[PDB]
Amino acid sequence: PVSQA
Amino acid sequence: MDKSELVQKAKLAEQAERYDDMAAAMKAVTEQGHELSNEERNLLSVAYKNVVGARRSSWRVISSIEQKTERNEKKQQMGKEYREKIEAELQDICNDVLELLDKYLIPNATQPESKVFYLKMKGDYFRYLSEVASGDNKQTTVSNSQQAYQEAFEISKKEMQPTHPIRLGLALNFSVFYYEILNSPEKACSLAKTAFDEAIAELDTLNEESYKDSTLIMQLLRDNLTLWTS
Ligand SMILES: *[C@@H]1O[C@H](CO)[C@@H](O)[C@H](O)[C@H]1NC(C)=O
Repeated sequence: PVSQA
Repeated sequence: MDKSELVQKAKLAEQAERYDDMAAAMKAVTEQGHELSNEERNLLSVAYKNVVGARRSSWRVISSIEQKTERNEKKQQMGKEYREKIEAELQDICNDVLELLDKYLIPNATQPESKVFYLKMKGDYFRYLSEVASGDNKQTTVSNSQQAYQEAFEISKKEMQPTHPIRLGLALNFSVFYYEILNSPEKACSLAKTAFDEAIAELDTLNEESYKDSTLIMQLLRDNLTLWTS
């Protein structure tokens, strides 16, 4: 699953 | 040395794709004891995200290899020693960041945006620790992550718009935290859908570039919401 920085 | 120098060296480091340097620099700026600009706050965030992401992928690989049918007890021993070498590294990185969050960044946070941002970061680098934690030390880390995420969340609800990227960001990682760490799809899908529907409810009044970073994050929320429910 993808995410964000 | 001046922040200005460190920040430039950190930007140079980014383009050079040398993130150990980058983080070490952004760390030096944090330790000066002054609140970061939204630029300096995003350099640090990026720096350590890569510094850690390396060990994470390294760790995961050696964990998939150590899964394979290995005969040589030696080859099996070094596999563990190496996975553990990478863990201790993965751990130092997290502690160093969580140290910065606690000592300097979170307490110096002045704006609601910043506070929420650093609290999400705190949650992340506990979630990282919990991936390679063991015994009782695991339960502690898993819990601390949720505290940080949760604290961030109630600030974001009270101080920020549903479409605000930092809040959209928190929603994503926190929903993901539930899914991977606590192995709970319902909560994961629950948090994602809410963060998503609250967003489209007020996504027409915000337009163009405030709406670019927002949609992208809402993209990922939707990508997880589908995969998980199937
Ligand atoms: C990106 O997603 C991965 C997998 O869900 C997660 O491990 C990581 O924490 C995310 N990135 C950030 C900056 O949280």
